[PDB]
Amino acid sequence: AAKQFARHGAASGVAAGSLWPSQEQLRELEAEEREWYPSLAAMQESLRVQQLAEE
Amino acid sequence: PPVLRKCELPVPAHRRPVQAWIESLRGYEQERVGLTELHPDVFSTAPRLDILHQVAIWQKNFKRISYAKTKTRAEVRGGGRKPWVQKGSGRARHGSIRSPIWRGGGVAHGPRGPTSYYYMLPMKVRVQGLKVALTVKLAQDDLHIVDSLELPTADPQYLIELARYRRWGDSVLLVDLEHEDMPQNVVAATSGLKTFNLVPAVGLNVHSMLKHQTLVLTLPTVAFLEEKLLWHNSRYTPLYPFRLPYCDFP
Amino acid sequence: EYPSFVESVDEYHFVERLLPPASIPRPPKHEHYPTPSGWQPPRDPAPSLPYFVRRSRMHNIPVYRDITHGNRQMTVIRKVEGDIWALQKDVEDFLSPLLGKTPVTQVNEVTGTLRVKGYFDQQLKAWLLEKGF
Amino acid sequence: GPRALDLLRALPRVSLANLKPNPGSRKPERRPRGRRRGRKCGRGHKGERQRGTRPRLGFEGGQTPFYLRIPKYGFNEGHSFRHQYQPLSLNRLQYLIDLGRVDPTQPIDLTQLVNGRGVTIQPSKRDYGVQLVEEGADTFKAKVNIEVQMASELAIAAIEKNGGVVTTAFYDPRSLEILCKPVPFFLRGQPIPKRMLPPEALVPYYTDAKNRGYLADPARFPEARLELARKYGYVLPDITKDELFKMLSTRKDPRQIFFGLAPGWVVNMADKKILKPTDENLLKYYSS
Amino acid sequence: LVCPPIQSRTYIPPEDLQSRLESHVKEVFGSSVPSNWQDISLEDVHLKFSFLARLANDLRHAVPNSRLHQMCRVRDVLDFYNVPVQDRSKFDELIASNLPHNLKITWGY
Amino acid sequence: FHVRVTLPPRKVVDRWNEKRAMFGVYDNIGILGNFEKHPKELIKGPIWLRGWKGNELQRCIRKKRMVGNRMFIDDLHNLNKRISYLYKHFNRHGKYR
Ligand SMILES: [K+]
Ligand SMILES: [K+]
Ligand SMILES: [K+]
Ligand SMILES: [Mg+2]
Ligand SMILES: [Mg+2]
Ligand SMILES: [Mg+2]
Ligand SMILES: [Mg+2]
Ligand SMILES: [Mg+2]
Ligand SMILES: [Mg+2]
Ligand SMILES: [Mg+2]
Ligand SMILES: [Mg+2]
Ligand SMILES: [Mg+2]
Ligand SMILES: [Mg+2]
Ligand SMILES: [Mg+2]
Ligand SMILES: [Mg+2]
Repeated sequence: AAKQFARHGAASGVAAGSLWPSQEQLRELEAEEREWYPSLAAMQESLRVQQLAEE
Repeated sequence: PPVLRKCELPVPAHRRPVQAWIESLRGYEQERVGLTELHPDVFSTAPRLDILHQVAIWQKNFKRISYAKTKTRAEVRGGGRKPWVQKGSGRARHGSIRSPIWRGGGVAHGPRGPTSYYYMLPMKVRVQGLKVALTVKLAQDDLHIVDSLELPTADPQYLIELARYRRWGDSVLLVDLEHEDMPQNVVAATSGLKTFNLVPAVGLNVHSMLKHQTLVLTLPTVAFLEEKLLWHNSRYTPLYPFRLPYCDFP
Repeated sequence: EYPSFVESVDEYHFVERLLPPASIPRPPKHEHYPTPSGWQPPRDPAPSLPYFVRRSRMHNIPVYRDITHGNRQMTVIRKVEGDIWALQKDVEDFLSPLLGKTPVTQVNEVTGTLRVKGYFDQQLKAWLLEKGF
Repeated sequence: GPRALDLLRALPRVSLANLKPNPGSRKPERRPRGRRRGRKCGRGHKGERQRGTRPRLGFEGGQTPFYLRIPKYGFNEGHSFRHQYQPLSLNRLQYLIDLGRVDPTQPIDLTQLVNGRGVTIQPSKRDYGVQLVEEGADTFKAKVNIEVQMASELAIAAIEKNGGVVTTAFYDPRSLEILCKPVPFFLRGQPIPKRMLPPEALVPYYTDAKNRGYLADPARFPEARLELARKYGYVLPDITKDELFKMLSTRKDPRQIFFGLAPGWVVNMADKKILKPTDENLLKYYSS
Repeated sequence: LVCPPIQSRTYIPPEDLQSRLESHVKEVFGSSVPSNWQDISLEDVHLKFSFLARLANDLRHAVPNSRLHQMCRVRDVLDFYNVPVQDRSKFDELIASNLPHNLKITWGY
Repeated sequence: FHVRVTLPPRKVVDRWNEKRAMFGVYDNIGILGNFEKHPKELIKGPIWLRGWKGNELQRCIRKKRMVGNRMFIDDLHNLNKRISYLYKHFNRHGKYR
């Protein structure tokens, strides 16, 4: 259905709101990226600990 | 009122365009009613008679799907038991009554299943195949340009005598730019003839040209062919298929 | 629970910059030649010579190397129109002082390709550039 | 030109009855029939040769094979996870500009290089972008705002000599596939996703100002630029006084993929319109 | 739609070819020196059609498609009409070639 | 080795029927049609052999993948035995190895 919208869109007859993740899906996407991909602050401080430990 | 046609796409500087007469089918003697210029890179290219062999063979052996499937000794109905004990009988040793040696046995090496011969020549070779075929047709006076392709009547006998008067050979290939735009007089006249065939410009290829002894190109189709065939000289390799949107190729 | 969206047409000019061209652009005009990359455009008039050497679709001299059997080194000149035998003779006496002997060449008229035994691609490209092909 | 066309008038018409393949293109097949290729068919006399039951490839007849008596060492250990960078030489970068393949008036990034057929990137084969090499630093006279994924000291110095801007940015394989082939992505009917952060291994490379990292502190760029100018003895141009300063200062947000586009936008190419979300959660997720 | 009789592809150059060509040039060119009329160019598409069509309907011999890119000067078309064209095959040439009294040929098809 | 003693009725084949005259007309649909249909979308035949080519082993494997669930019981067994024999012959037999 999403591919038809990208092909025609106007003639596809599908609501454009279906292309974005739903609230149930958005919560799933929010948790997965947070738990697996850390933050820049966490990465920067993690490297400082190892650099101090090895030195 | 002469009908002229000057080449639109840039002709290379070191060469000059080739010219051919423009004819009309509205009358027997209505020939040489103008002059048209043909692009040298299409209608005056090198006469490659071996790049035509590859394309002509390709159009013959690219959709051939054989349907021959003989049954090997595994697929025969029976013969699941040893016919006679190997030692002591006094005859040659056998293991099944369906082996290829036996009368009713299978085939040791035969055509197996539907076999497909599908190979695609690179596109620039196929394009080069069309260019050389047109040049060969023009160089041997087998190419005639017809302006707008109209006929006085729908009688199929008119085309037969017209080709006889002008010595158009035995077979003539008539082309048109689009299917829905073909006039009713031409369609009805050529629908009852075998040696005369009408094909849209998109249905043109090497095998059809070599099948019919004479090729007829319409002036709108000539501009269509030069635009499509000269685009491959200065193009890029396809990052994604051209059916997808491109910056300057819709 | 479909969310809402806003349609705009003034933000589609960025997307038009992401479309590759299907045709090779002509080289832009430069005030000074040769260009820093060594590229030198062909002379405006066609040289008054029998044979002619077309440029590549990328606007470079069509002289290439080719190796076979791992020890056979050959130089190939492609896209030649006209009297090829004139090109062969001009090559023979051009490379004669450098080698002291006439180089071994193959002439393929059905294709329009001259094949020279050895790696002379750099010398040939300069030679054809001076003649303006 | 084609003097062979004159010969074609005298010769008869070319049809399907007289066509010959190029001589030497089709070597004939040899079948096992006759005295020569017969009674053995080129197999041998007895053994595993004539009966076709010779051992596998690499088996030396009971003796320990050559590929089993060599101790294991890690040459390809974790090769499927090592990052690869396609090299781009300044000789080729100069070559592209002279022929109009790319233009310095418009900012150049990875997408513009691909459309110019300069480099080909395969995201599947663990390619993380293009690295700038210094093969043609001496003859580089162009002025560009180029963005790559890895740069060398001499490559950066050569560009900054003419007054250019060099910036290194990291692209996740999910984003890099979109970046290299934008048109196929826009036909998938999916919102543009956020660009992911570099892993802990690649944080120092893009955070230090020596590598012109995209995540580096901008305050340390001017002092780092002057160090290269002092080191290689070239006068550092004042880039703020050039008329193309607006173009040369253009950058991308770390969460942004394309120029001027934003995560969460849907590009409807058929209608030539751009869609944007409205919900607070959708906007927050695509902008965090 | 009366069918005209089939034409014959046989051309013999007449003795007044010089006069016919120069007369045709004057009435359709009127451009260059009357003496050096054989050096006049045929580059213009309309002018070439105006000059070749008159010759075709006067000498009953039309320049084919292949040779049109060669006929660019007046001398080129003058030389073209100095070359006879024969429609008979080799056999018909042989069947009347003063054959010896012992050679007998029976064409039967 | 006895041969027939009567001349067979000569086959009067017409080279200009509908099939031969229109043979291979739209082979260049992609080249002269803005690249909208590849010439492989004109092949008529088996479902698993439209625009594909391979040896005997790759053909039998491909047939089992696509139309395997639609085949008859006896045909499904014979295909399995053909795959196993070809697998053993191609890998465990031959001269060049
Ligand atoms: K039987
Ligand atoms: K033998
Ligand atoms: K084998
Ligand atoms: Mg059995
Ligand atoms: Mg048993
Ligand atoms: Mg047995
Ligand atoms: Mg049987
Ligand atoms: Mg090679
Ligand atoms: Mg052999
Ligand atoms: Mg064989
Ligand atoms: Mg024997
Ligand atoms: Mg034996
Ligand atoms: Mg032995
Ligand atoms: Mg042992
Ligand atoms: Mg690669």
